[PDB]
Amino acid sequence: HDRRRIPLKTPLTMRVHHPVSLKSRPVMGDHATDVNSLLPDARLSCRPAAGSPQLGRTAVMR
Amino acid sequence: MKIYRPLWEDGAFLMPQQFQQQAAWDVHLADSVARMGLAHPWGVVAAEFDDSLLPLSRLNATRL
Amino acid sequence: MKIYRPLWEDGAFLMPQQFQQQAAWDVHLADSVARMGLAHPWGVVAAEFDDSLLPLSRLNATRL
Amino acid sequence: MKIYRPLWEDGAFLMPQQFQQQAAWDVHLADSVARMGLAHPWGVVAAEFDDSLLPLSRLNATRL
Amino acid sequence: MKIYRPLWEDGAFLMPQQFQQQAAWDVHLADSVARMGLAHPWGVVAAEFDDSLLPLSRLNATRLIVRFPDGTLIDTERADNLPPVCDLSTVSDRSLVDIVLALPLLNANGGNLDNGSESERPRRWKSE
Amino acid sequence: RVNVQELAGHEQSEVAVLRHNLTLRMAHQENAAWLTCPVTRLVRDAQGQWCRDPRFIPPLLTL
Amino acid sequence: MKIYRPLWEDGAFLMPQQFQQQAAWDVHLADSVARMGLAHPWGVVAAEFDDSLLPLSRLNATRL
Amino acid sequence: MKIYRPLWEDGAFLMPQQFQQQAAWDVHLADSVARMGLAHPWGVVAAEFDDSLLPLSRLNATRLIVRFPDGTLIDTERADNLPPVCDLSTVSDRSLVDIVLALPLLNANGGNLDNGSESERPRRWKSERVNVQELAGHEQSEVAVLRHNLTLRMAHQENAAWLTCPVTRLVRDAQGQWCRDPRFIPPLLTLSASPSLMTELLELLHHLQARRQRLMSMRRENNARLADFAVADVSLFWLLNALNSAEPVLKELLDMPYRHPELLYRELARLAGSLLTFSLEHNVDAVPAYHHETPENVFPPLLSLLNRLLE
Repeated sequence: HDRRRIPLKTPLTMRVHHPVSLKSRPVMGDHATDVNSLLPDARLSCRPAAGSPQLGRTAVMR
Repeated sequence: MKIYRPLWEDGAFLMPQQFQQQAAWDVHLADSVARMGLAHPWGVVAAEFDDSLLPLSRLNATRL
Repeated sequence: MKIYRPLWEDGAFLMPQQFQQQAAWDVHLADSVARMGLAHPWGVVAAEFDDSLLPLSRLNATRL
Repeated sequence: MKIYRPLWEDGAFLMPQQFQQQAAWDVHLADSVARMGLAHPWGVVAAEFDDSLLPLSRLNATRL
Repeated sequence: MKIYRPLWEDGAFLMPQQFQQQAAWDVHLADSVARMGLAHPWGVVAAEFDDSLLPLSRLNATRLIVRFPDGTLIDTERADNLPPVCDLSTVSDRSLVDIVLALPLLNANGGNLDNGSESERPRRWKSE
Repeated sequence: RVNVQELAGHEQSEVAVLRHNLTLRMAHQENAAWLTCPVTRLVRDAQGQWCRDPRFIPPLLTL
Repeated sequence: MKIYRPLWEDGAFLMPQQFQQQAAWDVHLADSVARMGLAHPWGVVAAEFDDSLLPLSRLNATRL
Repeated sequence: MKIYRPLWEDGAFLMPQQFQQQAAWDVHLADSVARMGLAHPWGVVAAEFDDSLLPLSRLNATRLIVRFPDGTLIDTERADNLPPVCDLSTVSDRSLVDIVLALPLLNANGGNLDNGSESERPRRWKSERVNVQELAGHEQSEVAVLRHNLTLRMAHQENAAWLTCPVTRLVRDAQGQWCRDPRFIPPLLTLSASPSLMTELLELLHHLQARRQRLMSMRRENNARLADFAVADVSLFWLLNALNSAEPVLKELLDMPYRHPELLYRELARLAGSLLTFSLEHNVDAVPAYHHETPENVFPPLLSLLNRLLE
């Protein structure tokens, strides 16, 4: 299992409704859940990234 | 029968035993407010009754 | 004023009058726990005014 | 400090800042009731310990 | 909206929070310097129009230099394209109209306008 | 170490933000190495308590 | 104090002092903007303490 | 130009062109803040020279801080290096050189000046390599600090594809030597880069206080004169009004370092326009208008007007 996050539901629905409302299971806040190196630096056009991380560049100690 | 202060998160599941264990704490607070000068199990204010059916074996409360 | 009290079960659902009456009920208990603060009625603990606005024939409050 | 009692009507999102403030106001009411009589920094009610472990210099509280 | 700000030392993974929060803090500094003897429900520097389409029911804007009271700068010669054509097909009385330059309000969990998805509230957006 | 949200719709993660090492000292001590600004004044009252003068004013960027 | 704003063209390995000296230089430029008309250093905007904690002596802060 | 904001999307790689566009935006925010109190573009914080090497005729700077009208700040104490020494030998037989400070323009196609190999276009941003690192515990590795490209241009400085801001003015002395002239100063973001002004204005204020003291000695000594209807006493009452209303503002402003001089102009203009209608027969046109872009032939004739009215 992976602790996923958002998918933002398109009506917020936690307006406390006067004319018609329902409870039994679906209650929440505004964001749900869904349970179900040696790399270089700032050079040009296309190969900066190690994808999302950027390390392997300032261990000058140990 | 213990009383639990419920925790109001955000982005969780609501259940009615947050509302009930919220609501049953304030009455227990007012009890311990009241028991600081006075010292008895309290009683009756303003009982009133009906008497018309009393020729038969019948009663009727009106205000308690 | 017919201060109702709401019922939270597994099928009960959310309304504003669910919360307004539960708000009013614990206000109403605060008089029922007073057996001397009902003897004399409700009171005044701080009231402070300004005098410099009086030559202009105005009046303004500070603390109430 | 500031205490912000929420407005209840047919628009608002179900935000957690309502319930904490509304529950915080009731303690202030229940304390202003208790300051009609006595005048006090509050005191203990029960405090009982266990003198079994004390030859080993460890102290525990059964009920507070 | 809290404004955090990071520390750099000896190799740390570059994350976009470490740049966004730094940009926000330097906006906030310039506004706090700008209060200092002013009022700040601030307003408009320059607003110029295009007025030929009025025999039709249309309207178009050519230059907008607006500074919003939170302190965000909008400078239509530089890094912002002109808003689209206003619409006049649903107007009954002709003294009614008062035009306001809108801008979507930012929240602390949202982001940009990814097209292909629908919402009842818009945001600033990746264009180009 | 906190969890700051990305402002483009995704999940958050754990970064290292900076926090100043502020402290509260008293003027009658030694205050060489610090960089100070006075904030309040305390006096002694009749029952033997502490209370605040309404008469001090700090240096003010605002009224 | 030897503030060194750096340049980025190509091939520069990333290194923290670029970011640190950039952030310092922005503060210095925004300071020199304010020092044109007013000739005043900085000061206090708001300083609010807590009064209910005074006779039990402590000192807690709220807004600084 | 076209300044562009970057978007720090997750998964957007890295480019060196992003950081330049970011750092040329907060400077624009500084102008958008600062242009809520400015008529006309800017000038000199401080400028100090070394006139000792003048018999071997040269000129070099010592300490020079000048803001430029695009929002560029120059600091020799913290950020930039001193401009190189000037050679005056080609103007060895003339009288006046008016020396401006120069930075080249910036166009949207080039950039820095690569070793002067293509030097038909004067270009700024000379690089350097200094190693300073020590805000966490070590100093070792080496960064590329940026320095500007400053010169001095004196006699055909009007051939500028450059930005100019004048700093000093040389004249031939009777022994053929150039010396710095104590004369009018090209424009100021302070009242500290002109010791001639700080010598003149203190004399002005100390001259103002004595005339007011003389006036108070006339009338406070006699209790009938405090509310008399003499035709000179009404003028003297209104004159003490005109002086007492305008002393403490100027005394506050002139016990002070750096503060932009338009603010001082708005306080001297009130005193001049007040006292102008008291003992004269001359036109309202004696009040000079304010020219900041000039090197200020406004500020000495204003004080020459005020020194005549007080006697």
